[PDB]
Amino acid sequence: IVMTQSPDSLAVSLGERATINCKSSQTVLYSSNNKKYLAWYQQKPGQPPNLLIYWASTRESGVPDRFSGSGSGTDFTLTISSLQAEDVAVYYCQQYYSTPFTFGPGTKVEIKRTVAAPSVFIFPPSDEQLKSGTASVVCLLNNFYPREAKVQWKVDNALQSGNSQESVTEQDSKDSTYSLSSTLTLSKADYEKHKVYACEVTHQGLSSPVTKSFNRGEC
Amino acid sequence: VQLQQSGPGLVKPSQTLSLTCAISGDSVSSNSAAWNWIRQSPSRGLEWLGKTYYRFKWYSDYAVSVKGRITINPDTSKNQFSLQLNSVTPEDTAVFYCTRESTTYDLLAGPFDYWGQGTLVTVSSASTKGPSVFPLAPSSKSTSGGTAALGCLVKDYFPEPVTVSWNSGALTSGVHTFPAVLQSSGLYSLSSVVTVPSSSLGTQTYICNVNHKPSNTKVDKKVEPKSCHHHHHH
Repeated sequence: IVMTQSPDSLAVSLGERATINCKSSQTVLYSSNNKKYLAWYQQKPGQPPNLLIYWASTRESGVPDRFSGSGSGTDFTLTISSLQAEDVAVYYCQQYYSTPFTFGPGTKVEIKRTVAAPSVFIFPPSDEQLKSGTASVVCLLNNFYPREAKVQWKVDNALQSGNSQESVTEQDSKDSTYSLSSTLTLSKADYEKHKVYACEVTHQGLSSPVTKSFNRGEC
Repeated sequence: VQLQQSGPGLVKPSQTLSLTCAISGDSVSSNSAAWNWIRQSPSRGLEWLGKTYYRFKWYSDYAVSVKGRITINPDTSKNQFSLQLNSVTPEDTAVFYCTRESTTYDLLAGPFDYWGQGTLVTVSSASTKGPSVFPLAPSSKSTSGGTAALGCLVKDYFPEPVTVSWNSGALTSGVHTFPAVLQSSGLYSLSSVVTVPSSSLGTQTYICNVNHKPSNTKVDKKVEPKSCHHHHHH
């Protein structure tokens, strides 16, 4: 029993319908009792999977009625009749018909929303860190949509490369945005050799790239 | 019903991974449950490892991929069950979940209806390292329209994960704790930021609570606007 799902992902607007497909490589309809041994789970980042549906079509207690399941013993669907912001997650099907119990690979669900420009912030290194010999400069892109964004570091207007790392959040369960953190890391010696520290942000919501900057040792 | 797992941390290669799941609201000997472990990894996805269950004696069944390496033992006295994985390699690194499978009479299988919170076990010969925690102080450069962003930088720890909360869990709205990045040194760093009213920075207190369980390191950092001593000429 190999479980497959389709599509691998989807992004649709709030209030739209979403159906997720799942197939088992043999039947999980039990002839003896005419039950389908098929469950669906919802999983958000950092959390365990959460049981939504079992017996292919029975909604688990406490689950919103916009979730429903249906199926044919080998082909199954999970439907969200009206997508809500908190539904962003990965959805897994799973057969419990025959050992080993097996899971599908998951279908990732994201919300497509209107364009939202990032709020761009910058943080100089702390004096505490600088005493340790290292300087980390943080550039923050808060609550933007879509996820695609580009950060460039400029130090005294010279474009940087090779000394930063960034990561993006999962999609926000309330406003369907993303946030991004980028850290430029230099030695204290290198940091103190320059004045202007800037991150430059390009995003679909910005008519021209936004630059956020500070002068080291100035206030 | 609640399932509470032991904490994350390192196992050295060739040693034995050992986790426990403590049950409350149910008995580990329940006639109508089986107690399972599931692992979740990069590309193998969710993978059932095994289960134990009491009908009139104890029974255990294990996935073929871990045949001969796994034990899942009940502890009726503490109402717990264990997972042990023998001779782990770095590839055994994963989030492990305990979960209840609910059955009845005339049903010999069921879904996983209650889950533990997950435990990231990292297999590596490296030693743990606790993080340094640095304030990301709110300033003129982190404000916008009545709002102030502030945070903590959690730098140079190993292994994942670190837990970050704000004000001991009382502050959750507007928080972004970013996925960790892997530094060239093999250590991790992350940032956790929160957006608050700029009007009340003088009356409210913002403390990031950092917990790196693998190294038994807890740090609290108060984050405040930084006083000024520069621009020396006006």
